[PDB]
Amino acid sequence: HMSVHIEAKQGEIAESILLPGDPLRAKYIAETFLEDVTCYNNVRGMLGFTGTYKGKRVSVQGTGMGVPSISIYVNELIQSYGVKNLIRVGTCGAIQKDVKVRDVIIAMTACTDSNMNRLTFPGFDFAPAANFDLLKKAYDAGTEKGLHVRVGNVLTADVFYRESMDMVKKLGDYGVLAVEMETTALYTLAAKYGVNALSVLTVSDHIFTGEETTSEERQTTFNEMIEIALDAA
Amino acid sequence: MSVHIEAKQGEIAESILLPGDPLRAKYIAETFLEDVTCYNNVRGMLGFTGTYKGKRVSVQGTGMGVPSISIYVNELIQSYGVKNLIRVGTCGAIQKDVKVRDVIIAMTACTDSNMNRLTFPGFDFAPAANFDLLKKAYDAGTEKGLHVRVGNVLTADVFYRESMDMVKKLGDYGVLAVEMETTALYTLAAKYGVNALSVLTVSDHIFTGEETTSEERQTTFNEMIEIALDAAI
Amino acid sequence: HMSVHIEAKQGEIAESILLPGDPLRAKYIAETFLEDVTCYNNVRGMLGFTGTYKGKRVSVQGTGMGVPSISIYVNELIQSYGVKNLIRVGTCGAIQKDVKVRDVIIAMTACTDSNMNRLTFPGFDFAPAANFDLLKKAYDAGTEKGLHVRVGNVLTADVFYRESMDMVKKLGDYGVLAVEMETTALYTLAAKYGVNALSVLTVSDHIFTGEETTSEERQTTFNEMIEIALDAAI
Amino acid sequence: MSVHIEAKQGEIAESILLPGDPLRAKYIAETFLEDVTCYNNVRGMLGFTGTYKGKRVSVQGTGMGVPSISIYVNELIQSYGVKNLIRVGTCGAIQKDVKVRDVIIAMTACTDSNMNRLTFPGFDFAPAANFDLLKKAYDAGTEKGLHVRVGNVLTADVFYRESMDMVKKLGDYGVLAVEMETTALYTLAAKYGVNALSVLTVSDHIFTGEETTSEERQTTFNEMIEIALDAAIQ
Amino acid sequence: MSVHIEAKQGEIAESILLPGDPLRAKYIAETFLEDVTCYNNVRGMLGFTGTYKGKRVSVQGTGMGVPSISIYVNELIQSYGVKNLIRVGTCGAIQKDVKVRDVIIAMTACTDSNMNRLTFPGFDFAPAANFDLLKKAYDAGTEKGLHVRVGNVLTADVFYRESMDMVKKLGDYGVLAVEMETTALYTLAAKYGVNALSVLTVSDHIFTGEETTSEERQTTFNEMIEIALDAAI
Amino acid sequence: HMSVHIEAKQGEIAESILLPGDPLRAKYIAETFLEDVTCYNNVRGMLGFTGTYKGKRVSVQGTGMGVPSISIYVNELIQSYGVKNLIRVGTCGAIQKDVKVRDVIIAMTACTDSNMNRLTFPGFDFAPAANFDLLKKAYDAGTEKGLHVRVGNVLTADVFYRESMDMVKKLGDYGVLAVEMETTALYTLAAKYGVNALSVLTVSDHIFTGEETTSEERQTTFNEMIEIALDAAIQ
Ligand SMILES: [Cl-]
Ligand SMILES: [Cl-]
Ligand SMILES: [Cl-]
Ligand SMILES: [Cl-]
Ligand SMILES: [Cl-]
Ligand SMILES: [Cl-]
Repeated sequence: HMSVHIEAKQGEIAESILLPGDPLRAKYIAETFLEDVTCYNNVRGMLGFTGTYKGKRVSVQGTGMGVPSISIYVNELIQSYGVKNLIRVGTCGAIQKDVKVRDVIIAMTACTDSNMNRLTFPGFDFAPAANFDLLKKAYDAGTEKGLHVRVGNVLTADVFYRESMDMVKKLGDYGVLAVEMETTALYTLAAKYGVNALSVLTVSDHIFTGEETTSEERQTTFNEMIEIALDAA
Repeated sequence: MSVHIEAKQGEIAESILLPGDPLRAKYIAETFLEDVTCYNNVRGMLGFTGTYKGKRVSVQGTGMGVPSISIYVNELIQSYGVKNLIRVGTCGAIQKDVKVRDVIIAMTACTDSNMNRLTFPGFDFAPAANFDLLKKAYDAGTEKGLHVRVGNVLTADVFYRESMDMVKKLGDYGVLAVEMETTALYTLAAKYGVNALSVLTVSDHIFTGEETTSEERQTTFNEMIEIALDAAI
Repeated sequence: HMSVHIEAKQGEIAESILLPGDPLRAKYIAETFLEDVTCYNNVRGMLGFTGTYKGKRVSVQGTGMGVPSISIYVNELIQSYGVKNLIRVGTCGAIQKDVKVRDVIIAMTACTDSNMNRLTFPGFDFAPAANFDLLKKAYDAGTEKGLHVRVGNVLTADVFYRESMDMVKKLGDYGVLAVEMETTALYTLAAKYGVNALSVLTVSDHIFTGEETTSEERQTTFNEMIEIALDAAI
Repeated sequence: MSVHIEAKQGEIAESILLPGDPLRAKYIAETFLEDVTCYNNVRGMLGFTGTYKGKRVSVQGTGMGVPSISIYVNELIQSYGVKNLIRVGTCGAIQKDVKVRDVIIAMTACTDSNMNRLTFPGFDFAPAANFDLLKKAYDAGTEKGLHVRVGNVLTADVFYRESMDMVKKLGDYGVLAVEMETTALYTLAAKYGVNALSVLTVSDHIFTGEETTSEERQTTFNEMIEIALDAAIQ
Repeated sequence: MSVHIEAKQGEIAESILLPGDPLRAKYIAETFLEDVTCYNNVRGMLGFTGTYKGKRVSVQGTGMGVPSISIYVNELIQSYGVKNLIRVGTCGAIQKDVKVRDVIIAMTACTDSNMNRLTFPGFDFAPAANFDLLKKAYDAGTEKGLHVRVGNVLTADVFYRESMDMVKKLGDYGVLAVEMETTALYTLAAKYGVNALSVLTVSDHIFTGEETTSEERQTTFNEMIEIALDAAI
Repeated sequence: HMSVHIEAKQGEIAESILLPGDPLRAKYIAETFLEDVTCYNNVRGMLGFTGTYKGKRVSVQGTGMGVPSISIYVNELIQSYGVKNLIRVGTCGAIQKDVKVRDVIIAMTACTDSNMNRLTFPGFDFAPAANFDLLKKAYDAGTEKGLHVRVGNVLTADVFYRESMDMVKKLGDYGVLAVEMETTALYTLAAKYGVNALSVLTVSDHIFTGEETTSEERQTTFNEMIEIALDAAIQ
């Protein structure tokens, strides 16, 4: 048995997994951080690797952009591959006026403009929570490394190119720290299946102040975040 | 003074415990607090200020449901300079592994209330606990040996619900317990830039039918007040 | 048998009851209007009393503030105590341009920003109606007394402190008379259980003109509202 | 001249009956009115003006459903100065004990329609009948031995509905009958500060299957027409 | 006999045109048909059957709005065995390049009606024209020289709209024109497995204010009915 | 100027473009049907190529899965690279009782699960339409090649693994043909920017009967589908 979008053999994927978004970031992580690495998937070029880190097996799996894409992969990892701990390491755009580029956000929960949870719970606002043990580990370890760590809510957006920004500014005004595109799907599915999830994101740019950052510029932060995510897993 | 509180300026402390029942606000003030004053008896919604471990702290009845607690939180924050707000009380467990006497620290809340859908049309607002407060309570509770569960809760907008299917499904998706206030607190605290948390003792399990008398859970309850006082001070 | 939020013995609560939000107003009503009074409930300080008015037993019960709070008490009064006629008394903020302080509003229906009926009838607007017999009795007693009584819709608001007043202004522009926080709960649950409800409200202030009244300034209008609610109820 | 009515200014009276079917408007004009002119034949949606006890009064056919009656009502009020509007119609009973030939005077309307959700996003809008017209009709209806009931109705967009589950549940919450116009009528009258009422005979029972013939309903219809005409002219 | 149509079985043709106005149905039958019979006078909602190019065909007034047309379409399908239903009439243009006298052939419709949300809670239902009918009508129209535009329309529930900002926004998103019926026709035809289409003449432009009298656009209207008739048979 | 997710120079991408979800499928199309081919992108490994087909420049670009992924690429293609005709080629699951595997669905419109359009038009059901000239072209070309072409509505889903299938079942009862995950985004944005879109889809499986198909079993049908989409895009 393999899932429809992942060609991995049963057992090839570790119980712990990083979800760095771009498949080429998964490759970067595997080559740079992991020993004895296997590439267990190339379907749709969505690279997935298993290797060893401090004597433990651990996986890194590219997902695409957005709730529907990540929901497909997460569903498959949990359901078909028995994956227990899932840490998204990614970027976000700040939407709160004093959040700064290079800040690292640990998502306690996620707001959304997605209908995904509306269908599951008609008439309810479902607010999916992070796994607290993962979150507290990440917080502690990020603080030890001198990362500009914030713990709070984010917005999981369906639309990267949004014509009206009024309501995301408003979410800004109620303390929502940043916007990204996957976290609600990851946290909601982890909760559904009784497994552990966390999103750890770096602010790559500010949506209102215009402040922006280069990927070279985010490299030192990103590398500390991958090590944090790995240790936590 | 505000429309629902007759306190003068300076009669209410910066940090405050927010039970629903005003007779529990009295119990807590008389039990835990020294040099207590009663600054409010409008609507019988008793509120007190005293000292805990030498430090000034208040306790205010909120009444039941989102709309009632919202009035008091708005007025405490806007008129009285309150900065730290901790809801304390009980809840009904709905997740399969949650037990009577467990203490729930809400990371977020789900709701069937329309208060946030009106504010952010088309969005699911996931209101978030203050993390600093939350880590303080968690750490205080764990040091004590309480079975502290950090996760989401359902803020119900109805107590006598016609069907339990949706609350059962929410519990299937990991939602720990049900209560009727925390999304209001978390949302307003976020809106005003102040710090909020909800710490709740499980009095019964809604699906297993495990129940507990308030006498039966008194020392757990006392320890919840303890950790909540520690976190606020 | 006692409900969860009411410690009354079976038979201690009359079939007709007034439902003020404030349990200290419940107490004032009982001591001011009623003979041979008993306080049947102290749980949560949510005072409830039974007394006699014009030779009839009638009750008075604090409900707290908002839909979720009144819905608990109303459910328990009907289900556990066989209460049959339920009259919400209290104040309201005028939003229609011709409504005045001291006017008494009798709610034919209520609009709301509460989710309560949206779970129950998804895709529908449910318009909860007052019991017409009660409504008529109170209107007739009000007009005989000389009160400026107005029959129309009200807003049952879920939020006292509203960031924007644009929508409540628009509702007032569409003839919605006043804003308060309870009556849709009462009307819907009364309808659900086949019992009779009415809200009769004194205007305390006008939200858009700024006209305000103190509780002392309107005590006489309020006391007369209570009399007509008691007359309608018994 | 409005877009759907060809009447010249002054040819339509202040007060108007809305019998639905244009052939009922013609029936009402010919049987009850004197000195009648037909002011409109556009879309065959016949409108007449005549005198009743010395006072001018109109009778205007409207179409089926919220969107059609909204057209006619808007143009009636805005273009022609109509201040009093009375729907004289029929309905289907959805409540277990409501009977055919019962006459329902609607205090409010529930709805299927989206019309009010666009206007008041996030709100349930509950439109109120004019109370003075309503009590007038109730009193006159009861004096004529009509089987009068005062309550809420369901304004439906869909005459032929897949699932009756929810309209059964509305009956269980005391909703009496289903029709297709009054939420529009009551909402627009409120918006423009004018007076409206719906008075409806049960022609069928949606669940028991009981039905009536136009002839079986006639003596009742004729009493309702007289009641509506008097209220119109007073 | 259905409840709103008094016709005998066999008196209504399998192919039918559906103007809103019954007097426009009268005009169509008198202007275009031989051997015409008026088969319905209930509510004065006139319906006719006559012969066009050797073929029996009907014309039936539907009145105005989703709820009216739905009554008529249900009955024609379920009681009278009708197979092809083509709505004819006028529309108000809202897209910037659409002109008066253009003919709109609706591929789909948007709507502010709740009819379909109620049936498919959580979903936007997009009703489809029957492609066969649509292609026939398009070829007939382009053969004739008419400026036929194929795309979407707004099936509006209100004629007198408080604000035009949303219909303006729909025009900006390419929605061609506004009318009040096609969602009902397309959804019901599709539900019962029959064939439907709307072909409409632009009477005016909502935003440019270009307008046309019924007399001024008569020739275009007449050619529109010709192509509808040809498509139907 | 490059867009944020595409590393192409201005003018490297043709005005007509095919949009498979899978980048390795874009590669297959380019290598198999195109001459003089250049790979202009692999940021995120979301491969894009430009080549020539019947003497005309045409491009092929992976979009990824779901409304939010395809919306990103389509926005950037139109706004950053001036693309004008856009055809999604893909597979779908049949949800209507008479639709069969290997049918090719040409989507007139899309129903949806997504809140994308409800946000933009509160209180409205927005129904986005294919470009009709593209649609008519594809239909004629596909029927000539003997494809099992159907013209109708589809469902654009946010969820691949749905817990309950009852609404999609009901949607099928109302004539919706199949389920996929992208076309409401493609049609909506295309119409917003005044450009031309179509989705042409091969049924790979049937949601309710369970009939399934191998990618080998789909290949002759998919190959023809690619050609009619190229034909329709360049004409
Ligand atoms: Cl204990
Ligand atoms: Cl509601
Ligand atoms: Cl007074
Ligand atoms: Cl009509
Ligand atoms: Cl993807
Ligand atoms: Cl073949």
